[PDB]
Amino acid sequence: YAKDVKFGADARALMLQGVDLLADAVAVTMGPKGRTVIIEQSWGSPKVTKDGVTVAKSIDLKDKYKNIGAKLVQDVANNTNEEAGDGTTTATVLARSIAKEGFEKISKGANPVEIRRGVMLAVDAVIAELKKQSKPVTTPEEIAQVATISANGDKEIGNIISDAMKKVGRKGVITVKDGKTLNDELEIIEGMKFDRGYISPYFINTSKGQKCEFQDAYVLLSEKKISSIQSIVPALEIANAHRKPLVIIAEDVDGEALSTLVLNRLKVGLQVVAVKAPGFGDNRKNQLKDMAIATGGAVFGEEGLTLNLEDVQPHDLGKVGEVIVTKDDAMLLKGKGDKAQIEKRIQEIIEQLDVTTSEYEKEKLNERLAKLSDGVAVLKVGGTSDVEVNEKKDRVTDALNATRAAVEEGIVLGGGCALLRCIPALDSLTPANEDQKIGIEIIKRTLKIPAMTIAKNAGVEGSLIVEKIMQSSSEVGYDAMAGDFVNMVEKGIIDPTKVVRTALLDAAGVASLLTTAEVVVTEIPKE
Amino acid sequence: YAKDVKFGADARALMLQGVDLLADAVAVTMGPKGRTVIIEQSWGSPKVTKDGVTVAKSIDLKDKYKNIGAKLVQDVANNTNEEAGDGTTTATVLARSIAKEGFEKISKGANPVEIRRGVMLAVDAVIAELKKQSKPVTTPEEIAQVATISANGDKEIGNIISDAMKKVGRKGVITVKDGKTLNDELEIIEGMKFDRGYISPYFINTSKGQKCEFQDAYVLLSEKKISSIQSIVPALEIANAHRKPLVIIAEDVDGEALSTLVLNRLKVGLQVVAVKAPGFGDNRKNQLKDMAIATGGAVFGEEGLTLNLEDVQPHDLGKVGEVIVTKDDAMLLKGKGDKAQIEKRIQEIIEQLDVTTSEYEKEKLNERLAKLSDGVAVLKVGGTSDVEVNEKKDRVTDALNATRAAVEEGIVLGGGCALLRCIPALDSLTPANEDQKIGIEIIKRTLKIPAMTIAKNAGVEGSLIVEKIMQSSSEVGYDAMAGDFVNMVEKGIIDPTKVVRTALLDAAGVASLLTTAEVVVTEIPKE
Amino acid sequence: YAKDVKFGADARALMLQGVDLLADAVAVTMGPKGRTVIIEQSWGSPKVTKDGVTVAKSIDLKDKYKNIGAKLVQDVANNTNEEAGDGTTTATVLARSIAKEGFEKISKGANPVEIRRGVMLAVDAVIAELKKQSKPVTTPEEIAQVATISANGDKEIGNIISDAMKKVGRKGVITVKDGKTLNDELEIIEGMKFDRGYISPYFINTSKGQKCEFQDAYVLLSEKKISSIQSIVPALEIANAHRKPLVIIAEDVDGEALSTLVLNRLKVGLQVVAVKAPGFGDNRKNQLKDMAIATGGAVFGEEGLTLNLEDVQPHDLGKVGEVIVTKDDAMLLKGKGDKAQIEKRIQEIIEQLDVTTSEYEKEKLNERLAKLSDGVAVLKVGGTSDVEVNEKKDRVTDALNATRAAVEEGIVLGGGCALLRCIPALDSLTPANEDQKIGIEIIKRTLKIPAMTIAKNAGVEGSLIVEKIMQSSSEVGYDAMAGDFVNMVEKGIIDPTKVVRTALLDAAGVASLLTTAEVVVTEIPKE
Ligand SMILES: Nc1ncnc2c1ncn2[C@@H]1O[C@H](COP(=O)(O)OP(=O)(O)OP(=O)(O)O)[C@@H](O)[C@H]1O
Ligand SMILES: Nc1ncnc2c1ncn2[C@@H]1O[C@H](COP(=O)(O)OP(=O)(O)OP(=O)(O)O)[C@@H](O)[C@H]1O
Ligand SMILES: Nc1ncnc2c1ncn2[C@@H]1O[C@H](COP(=O)(O)OP(=O)(O)OP(=O)(O)O)[C@@H](O)[C@H]1O
Ligand SMILES: [K+]
Ligand SMILES: [K+]
Ligand SMILES: [K+]
Repeated sequence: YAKDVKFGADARALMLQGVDLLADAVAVTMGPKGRTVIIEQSWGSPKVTKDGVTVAKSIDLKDKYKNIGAKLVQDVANNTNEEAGDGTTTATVLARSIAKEGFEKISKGANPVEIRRGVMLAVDAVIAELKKQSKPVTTPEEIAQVATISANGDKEIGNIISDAMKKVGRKGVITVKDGKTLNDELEIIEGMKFDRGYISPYFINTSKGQKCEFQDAYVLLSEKKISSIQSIVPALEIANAHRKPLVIIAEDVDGEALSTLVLNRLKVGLQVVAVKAPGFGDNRKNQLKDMAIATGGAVFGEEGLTLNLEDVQPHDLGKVGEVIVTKDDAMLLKGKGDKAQIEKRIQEIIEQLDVTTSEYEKEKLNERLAKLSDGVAVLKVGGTSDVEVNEKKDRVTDALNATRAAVEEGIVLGGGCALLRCIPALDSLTPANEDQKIGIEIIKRTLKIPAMTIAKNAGVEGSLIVEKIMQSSSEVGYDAMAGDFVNMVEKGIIDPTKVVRTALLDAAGVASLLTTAEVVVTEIPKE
Repeated sequence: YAKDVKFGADARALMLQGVDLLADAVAVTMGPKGRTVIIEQSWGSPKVTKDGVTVAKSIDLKDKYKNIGAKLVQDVANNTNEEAGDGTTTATVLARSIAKEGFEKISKGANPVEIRRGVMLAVDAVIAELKKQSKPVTTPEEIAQVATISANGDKEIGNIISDAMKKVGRKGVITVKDGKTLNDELEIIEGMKFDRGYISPYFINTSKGQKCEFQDAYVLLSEKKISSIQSIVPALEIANAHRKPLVIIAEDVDGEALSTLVLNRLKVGLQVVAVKAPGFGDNRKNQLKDMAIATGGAVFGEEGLTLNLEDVQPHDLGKVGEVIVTKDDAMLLKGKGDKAQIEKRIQEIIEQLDVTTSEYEKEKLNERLAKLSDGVAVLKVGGTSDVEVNEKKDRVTDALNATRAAVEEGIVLGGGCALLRCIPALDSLTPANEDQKIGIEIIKRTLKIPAMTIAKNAGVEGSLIVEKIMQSSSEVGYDAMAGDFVNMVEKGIIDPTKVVRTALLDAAGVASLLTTAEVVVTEIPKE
Repeated sequence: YAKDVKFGADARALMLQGVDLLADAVAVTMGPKGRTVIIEQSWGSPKVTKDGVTVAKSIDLKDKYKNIGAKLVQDVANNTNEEAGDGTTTATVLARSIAKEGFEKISKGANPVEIRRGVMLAVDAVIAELKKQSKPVTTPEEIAQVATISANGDKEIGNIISDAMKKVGRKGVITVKDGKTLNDELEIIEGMKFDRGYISPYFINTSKGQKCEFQDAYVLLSEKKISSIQSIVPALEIANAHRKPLVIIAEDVDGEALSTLVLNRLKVGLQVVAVKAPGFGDNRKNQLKDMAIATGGAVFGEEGLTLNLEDVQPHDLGKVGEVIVTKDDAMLLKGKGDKAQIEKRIQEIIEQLDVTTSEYEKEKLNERLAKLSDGVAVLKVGGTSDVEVNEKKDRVTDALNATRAAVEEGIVLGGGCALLRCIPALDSLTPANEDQKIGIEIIKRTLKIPAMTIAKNAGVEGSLIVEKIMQSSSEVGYDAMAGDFVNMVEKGIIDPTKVVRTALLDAAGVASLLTTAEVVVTEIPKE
């Protein structure tokens, strides 16, 4: 395939136009007075978003040379999402500023490799200073403030997130789902949800709602399918002797066992129910064992130390204070497993979690941890239309990510005030020569851009706001929503350290290396 | 397919334009002040590179007649990579210089075949003089200097490479892998890594990390799959009699043996573990025998002298002081094989290595040598993005190649100073007639180009630098990074002989033969 | 398909332009100062060649009417290659000269059929005179001179070819193969090479190189596969009784026989080896019988006079003084077959060679002859690149062809001096009428062209050189490389008769018949 090659200033010029166009497109969404973007979809209704990384990833340009810069800065935003999930617009504005200035600063005498090296040194100093500036999290009021900021100032969302974190712990499982109502709702899930329904309608004993409700039931856990009359009779005999209900959790129930169970239940009122085993593969076995410890029962049919169904004993069955079964799910509430083994299981699970990490295994392990310890919370997001629901869940997910991050790390000043306060640290650096001298001064001049961009999106002159803020004491900042100068901490306009430091480091490294180009090669367009 | 034919001066002119364009494109990356090139990729993010051969192989032009010269000089660079892996830009600059001058020198009276013959004679003299100039390697400081030069002046990379060579020997196995961290790290691998995990989770005995840790274990090596209770019982009986742990390395474990092993381990605490055999085909057998000598054990089931599992004896099992097994790998640390047989095995392996050579077999043999003698080192290259990681591993691989080459051969002056010092040798040649007289003078005028190119990339006039250097004493040279005249040896700016001599010989031979063209034929472009 | 038809002078004109263009393209490569041609390849690197027939076959033109002449004269060159493999440029220059003059000589009154008849008579006289001029070959110095001429003056190639002919005889087998080194090498193959490796690594007895080396071994030749223990035991018993090594050459070895052999070798040190039979089909049988006579053994399992393995006798096994077996090949050096049967076999083979001829059967028969009598020589051609290696093997193959031809026939003056000296013979012819008078004068004027072309390629005026040569005594000629007049025989610039006579006859007949055209029909180009 034939290709075209361009050299030097023209290539840099097209590079910078492409970067500027993409970054201008993304920048409109930033801050409390930013606006949303709609992206056309070829198969239905277009999404409406205020998400920088979404905008960046959604834009590709026909012009080949602009396309390099476009794809690189969309990747920068994508990396920001990959790591923090937020801060992406800040990363983008930093990237455009540094790339632009570098392109208009490069000269015959400059040496980009030392320039970038000095950039790396200065940014490392910046993150060091930020880490020294960080403060721990202590109050639910602070978490709620962070959540409100991340949710674009939605106090109801912030309150719901704070309540959820209180209920499920700061490391609990929170999931977002579409609502069918005008208002958002917080639903708390306790115990064990495993999405298996009743096997036979005959087992229903509660008319209102067609529910199976039993008290003080025996628990039978079978890893393998239950088939034989000889395998089933001893357990039912034990249950009838003790006059207690029985719940049978098994891989499957075969025709003969199912017919016997339903027929006996119909003709005697025998309190029995059967349900499918949850999870597939080794996951099924994991849940079965976890339930065994939780209820104080045993798992029958294990490959190691195989325990036979023919000789089931009364002490091998778990005990649960309440069981609720419906068409979609089944519930055991008050297991009777011993606390010491429960603690052993939780400890081993967290150790397994700490050894090897992947998205699937971490998700399953976290789900198990919550199920075994505290439960999970699901926030259902309501709305009149799919586009509106999507637009709000975007902000809700951003808020959740931000709150989790502010749980892992400390806080810094929001609104760019932390970055503005970081300028004195760069004045202590001593460059060995001109290339890093240029790098440090560039960083000292670029780190300020977010505040100007925020003020511009607010319709005020960022230069005047930043000058008054930097001339003010460290505890004073500018609230862009009110349009005033205030002490930021009492208003609660604060940001997590990790997001900003990651965005700065990634954007600076990537774009600063980009600024070393002299020649660009692209394929000639085909017919 | 219809084709077009052109004759003489026009064909040569287009040839030289194509060569010049490609070589100009490649030359920007050369030397300490060279810059990087980005190459568009049709399936994702574009690579950023400073690699001459990569640039050359990545460029193809639409114009048919330029394309001949383009492909020939990319091949020249490719040959340089095929042999040295470095020096490719130097080879390219030599090729362009000689090709250009030849094209603008050819005349009715010239006879290219004697011209090229004289070129070959003179270059042979040049390599002879270089080989006389070469000096052996003696110090880790010199190796570190070479590594730093090849890594584009990265002292951290040079230090890490020097430490790696110290740990694994000058002929050890070093591999490059992607990092997940901001900084590079050096990891040392001792013993035998074979990438097989534990067969059964039941065998785990260490809670923290889910590891199998055993001391003074017996080693069972089975080439074939282990199936029968009769085949397994004697070994477990021996192990229990001697009250020592057992590790079973076998092709596979069947259902009955696996169930018996896991059940016994669970019910008694019997110290047993089983793992898959590593390697496939005859490679598996090779590792099994090598482990047999290493541990002092025997291999059961061999086709020759078949040894039965039914009559296993205590002395047929290897002994190892420590074994560590985890999900991904297993480790035996302190084998008890006899040193004389270990030495016999290493000797036979190196003899096999010396008989027949191919990339796969050499790789496997080197891996075995390191595993049996000293181990292997892996350098993990960190970074914030795939493009950055790729760009740095390129330089790291170049550096590794350069250090290996400087281990095989001697050193010469870097920066082109060796080639500049080679001019007096050509003044001793006596040509028989005009065609070789022209060839020798051409070589004497072209060998100087690298220094001018280095100075030009440094932004200084190569003619003045080269003149002052050649007017200076032999031990004085110009450091392009500082921009000064210095004694090169103390600064450590030195180059391996092989790379330069190979690049010179290949470039001269190929392009000098190319300079014999009069007519070029290409196919007419299709619609 | 619609077609276009043209008549007379226009058709002849386009015919001659096409012939002239193609011939001009080819002519640049001729003689000691000719240059090379590069031909574009659509799948990789273009070949570089100095070969007239290659150039001619590689050229096709879009213009339909030129294409007839182009294809006809490429065919002429191809015929020259088909017969001689050299002389192709001379044939082409003769063809263009005669075709051109004929086209510009044809007139209303000329009768081309008698013109061509006279051409045929005169050329027949020319070959008669050449055959009278021919002289036998007597000295290795003369063969070396011929080889040097054909190799474009390469004395190293000429020396290597002369040494090869000395080692393997003037009718031995010589093959060309790619080298992996900078220099060419001559390798001599004696005995029997059949490209089969050892069946089992267990049979290896020499550590250095992993070779099977045995002395005074028995030879077992089995046409069919060896399977049964009953079939194998008697031979091994005989070998152990006589305490001599055994080599088993068989179609294949089955699992049981292979296991027994390897196990016995391992446990006793029994000197046995097994190898695959070489050749497929009846070729396998031919080699097996030939080895039977060579070693004095017998072939077991033949369809006629089937000899059983169960009753093998000590005298049925061949004897060989030394056997070397490695991974790729096996060698028996000093067979003990009776000379009278060896001579009978060689005689029958050469008689079979003389009865029926095809390329495959002749190749196999010649290979067998060399293997049974003297062995074969392989010249390995070195070089830095595939294109260079190809360019040199082309000349080497040309040289081999030329030396073989000069072994079959005599010699004449090179440089066209023989053809120049042939002019007096045509002055004795008496034409019956004008058409053959024209034919004879045309031939007398065209036969001189090669010398002018040689001088033109040398950059001197061929007319003056030819005039001085023809004015000189018969033993004096012009060396174009030095540019002087010399006695050709002492310098050794001489040519084989067959190549020149064949080229002249084919070119004259074909083009002279071509010169009888009046109308040309071609298809109208499609869309
Ligand atoms: N009312 C406010 N007053 C002052 N600063 C504010 C106010 N509201 C938000 N900010 C600041 O806006 C910045 C975040 O804006 P935004 O979320 O649009 O940028 P981003 O995180 O880069 O974009 P994205 O969410 O797509 O990654 C924070 O620094 C925050 O402190
Ligand atoms: N600071 C320096 N002063 C003087 N010479 C230097 C300096 N740094 C590097 N050089 C010289 O640059 C030359 C190598 O440059 P470079 O690696 O770009 O060329 P190349 O090896 O042909 O390219 P490639 O790595 O793609 O094969 C060496 O001769 C080296 O001595
Ligand atoms: N140094 C020389 N002096 C005089 N004549 C020479 C000299 N070298 C070669 N020749 C003559 O050149 C002629 C052969 O040239 P060349 O091989 O190029 O023609 P060709 O055989 O028709 O081409 P091809 O090899 O493609 O078939 C011979 O007649 C040879 O005697
Ligand atoms: K935003
Ligand atoms: K380079
Ligand atoms: K020729």
